[PDB]
Amino acid sequence: AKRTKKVGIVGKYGTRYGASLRKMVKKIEISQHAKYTCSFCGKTKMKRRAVGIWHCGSCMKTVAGGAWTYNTTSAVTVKSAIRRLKELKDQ
Amino acid sequence: PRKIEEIKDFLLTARRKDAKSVNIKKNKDNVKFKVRCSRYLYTLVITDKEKAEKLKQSLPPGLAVKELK
Amino acid sequence: DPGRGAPLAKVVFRDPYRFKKRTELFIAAEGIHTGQFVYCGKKAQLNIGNVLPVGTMPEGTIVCCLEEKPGDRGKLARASGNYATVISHNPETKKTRVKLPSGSKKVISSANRAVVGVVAGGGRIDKPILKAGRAYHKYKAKRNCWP
Amino acid sequence: VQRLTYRRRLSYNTASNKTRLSRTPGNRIVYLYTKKVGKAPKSACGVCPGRLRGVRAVRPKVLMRLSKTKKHVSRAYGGSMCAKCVRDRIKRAFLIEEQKIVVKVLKAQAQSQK
Amino acid sequence: RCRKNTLARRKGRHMGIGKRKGTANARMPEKVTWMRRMRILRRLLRRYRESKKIDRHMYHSLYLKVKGNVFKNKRILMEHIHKLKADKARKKLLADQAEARRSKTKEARKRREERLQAKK
RNA sequence: CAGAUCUUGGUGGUAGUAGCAAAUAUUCAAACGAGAACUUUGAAGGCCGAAGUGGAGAAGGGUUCCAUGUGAACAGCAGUUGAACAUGGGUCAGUCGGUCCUGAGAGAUGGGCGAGCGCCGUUCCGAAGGGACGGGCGAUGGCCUCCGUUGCCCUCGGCCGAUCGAAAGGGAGUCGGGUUCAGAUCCCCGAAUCCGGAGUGGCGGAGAUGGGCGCCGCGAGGCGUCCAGUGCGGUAACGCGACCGAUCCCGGAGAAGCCGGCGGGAGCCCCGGGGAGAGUUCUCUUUUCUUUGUGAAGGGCAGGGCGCCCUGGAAUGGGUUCGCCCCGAGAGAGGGGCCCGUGCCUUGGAAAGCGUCGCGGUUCCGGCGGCGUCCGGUGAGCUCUCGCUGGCCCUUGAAAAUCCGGGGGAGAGGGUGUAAAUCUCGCGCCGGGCCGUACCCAUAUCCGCAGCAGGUCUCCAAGGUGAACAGCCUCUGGCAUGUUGGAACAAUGUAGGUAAGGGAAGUCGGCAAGCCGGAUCCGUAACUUCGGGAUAAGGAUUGGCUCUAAGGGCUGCAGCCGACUUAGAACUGGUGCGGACCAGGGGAAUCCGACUGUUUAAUUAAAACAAAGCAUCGCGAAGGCCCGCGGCGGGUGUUGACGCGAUGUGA
Ligand SMILES: [Zn+2]
Repeated sequence: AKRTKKVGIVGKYGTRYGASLRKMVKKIEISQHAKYTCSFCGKTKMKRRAVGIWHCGSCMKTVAGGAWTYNTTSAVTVKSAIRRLKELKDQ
Repeated sequence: PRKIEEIKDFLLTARRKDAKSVNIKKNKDNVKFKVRCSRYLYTLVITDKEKAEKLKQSLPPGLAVKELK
Repeated sequence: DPGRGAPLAKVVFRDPYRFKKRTELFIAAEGIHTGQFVYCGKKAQLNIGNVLPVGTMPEGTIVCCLEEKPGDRGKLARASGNYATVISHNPETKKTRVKLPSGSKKVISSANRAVVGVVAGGGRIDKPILKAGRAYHKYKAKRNCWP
Repeated sequence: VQRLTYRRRLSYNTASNKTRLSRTPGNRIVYLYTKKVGKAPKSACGVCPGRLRGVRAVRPKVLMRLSKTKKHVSRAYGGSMCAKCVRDRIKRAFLIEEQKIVVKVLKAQAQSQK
Repeated sequence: RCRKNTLARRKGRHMGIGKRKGTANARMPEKVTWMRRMRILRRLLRRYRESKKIDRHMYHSLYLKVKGNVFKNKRILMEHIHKLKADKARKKLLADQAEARRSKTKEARKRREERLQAKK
């Protein structure tokens, strides 16, 4: 953007705390504050009410999600493997 | 308090068995009677002094004090 | 749940001996939501966050909120981001070997429950607290140990 | 300009010590402590964000004198909802219920017909 | 005395920069200035729409310009809209010349073929 | 007894000495009086200047309260005065609080340990419900009509833990005027309330009063039959005045952080007209100053707000906020419903209150007569309060006592004039015990051995100036310079000022002092983690008065009228213009610590500790670590390797 060069969102941390700390935190401060798309009603209303808990806007649903996002790579691969074991068990 | 828009019902309260008194009050704009019943002050607001003086005599029972200024 | 990043799931169960409901609080397995129907017991087949006794599941059902002895109401591996992997059973003597978060391999007796799926609140330790005050606010909801 | 004084024993600020200003007949500005407002009943389904559009909202201890009719909608299975419940929860309690009972009948016929 | 001095200052004396301690943003804030401007311009455009002087497309393509304050003051807006309305009038008139000059020949052709089939 | 820094008691010299110096300040006349630098009245000049030297409270003090009288002792002088002394008097509550409940906790019997007073522990090792709708039997009281009471027999229940713990949390219900030598939301006057009572229903209203029938009848109703009657209306939101009901169940309210933004109501402030008293008049000034009101609870009305409804179906995408935001899950568009409702009308209600002119009682009077309490504006103002919408978290934001909504229908009730019912439908009868209730709330009623520049928790906050609760001055409200006056104006001091020339030469060191300082317009370096550095440095302007342009709404103009701010220009003063006030000295380097934070109360604010970041080490609860005199003791543990516990370093 015109107002900055490479601070992104963590400009609000002034000139303190270092450099790679702010680089390692900007990558997460955008994800946790973005609004995801509720895959239950389709609208753009998914938001973090605290650590690990995601809310929607209209369908009023609440889903336990990651601390900074809504699907950890671990969670999604575990769901896939759960599918692949139910398939094996139930033929 | 309460307001009574109806002369006959006002009279019915007047000849109930529990009104302590009735105060007649005059002013160049209006005349208002106030029956102090057991629990409420029932005010009647007559804006036509001729019908007001006819109602004054209409008020039947033995409690007619007091007339004010 | 204040002072823990693994948010709890409050569940309403019909009580099959009277006319009432019991409302429990499990450790929400990742990916469950409001308005899901959670299946608990011996014959409830594999689904996310649908607890069924270890030993009647295949090898690799990534569980969390495991038990320790049959009937503890769930003890092991329920903090934010953890899970325990069943390796293989011993059909007689009802021993199932689980691999625990710290690389341990414990021989847990079978027929003890475990919620299927990983713990919510995962990925929590990847963001530097970045400021003494924030660390203070973290520990002041748990215990007087921080400075 | 009149600086005023608390009329009761407290001299602190709290929630139970809350004030409104008014004028007597005798042209004097006085305090008047007010009854903190409350909320009308809400979603007995626990998902509808709204709060009920049918019922007087007053302190819950006031209800011992309020009229029956004023404290609930005229509908059945209502007066313990919120506007979104009063409408959509009461519709949902049917669009689920009747469909499910009928589908139970259908699948019972299916169990009989292998 | 204070009423006299306030009257004089209202007229404008005493208010040179020599008597202004504190920020210009403190004499009258940017936020309030912008509110005053924009709540006037939009109460203008809605009134236009009611009057039918401008329809939905003009109004809703003006409602982002007024927000990005390409336009500054009510008079600026008045001139600009009177001017675009003049330009739409120009486009309509110059389309009307087009359709007329079309149809003239497009049916002189029919009467021309009548003449041709009379001469042949 | 001469002694022991001897013990107790007593008295000198120092000595009429130190001293009665912190926060500007007093003066004239008079009265009482043997008596006035201080008491009181009257005047004048000053201060606290709404973050008060004001008007109230919580603790805490405990008669300091109030009247009178005394001035023997105290008030570091005096004193006719007091907070002193002595004698009298004062605290009125269903509605104000406590009591009521629970929080962090605390603490009992079961159990355990302990020589033992006892300790551990709070659902853990306990036969933990003394309750009840109802059926049956007995025993009764009226009038054992048929209702009331008791015992017995069933039938039903979670003991899911005694008890205490909040004059700031939760906790239903009182307001206005009047009164005292002191007490008022208490006493008086008036007008309302909440709960509990009436199980002899006190009254009216609802239940609910008919539909079909054959016959005397124009009709009306009628005779006898039967049958229905635990509400009505709107398509909807929900309305109407009430509209049967238990164990049981589901829910709701009680009951939720901080911060930004905006609107609506309110009080206050400001302005234009009135009126009514008063100030000024040496000239002016339709002038300047004070005043110019309606509670509780209702009944209605605007006024805000909705994620509430019905119709219809939107891309040429639209709606619209200060920002956002919402839309085939129904946009705009119309037609509605509800929630709040302090604002306005009226009931209270002008009789009361107030301000004025007047007459009596002339004394005590809640004395009596008059005329008034009127009409507009304004707003980014301030303070409350109400609401919408956002931002923040590895923090998510108290609990119960209490009251309420629905689901379900165990039961009840009647025979065509009527019952059981009535979550409060309107009236009417009756009750609400106990304790606190004065005063100060602080440079005088408290703690500091005091009438001590120390300390101690809150509400409310006018005008001007100016960004402003800054500093400066002034109104309502107080005050007599903070344990004394008088006359002098020497040295030293203490606190403030000023200076020719030179500018740190002084000194361990620019210690102290001094210079800059607000705005607006220009303008910017090294270096850098790219946001900073940064008000860098550096320069210019700044008064008064006279104008011009631009920036609005209400019924294309036309007409209506009002609030401030900006930009430019002319003229003017002994070159003066943030004119009191308010207000940053600056730069090039080195060392240490990353920064913010914290510490040696009473000599050490730092380079010390902390701190995020980094790295370790143990531990899969028959556990790691740890307390313990003791036990199935106890913490971390409402915990489980992204977790605990033990360390080192330190962006
Ligand atoms: Zn959604």
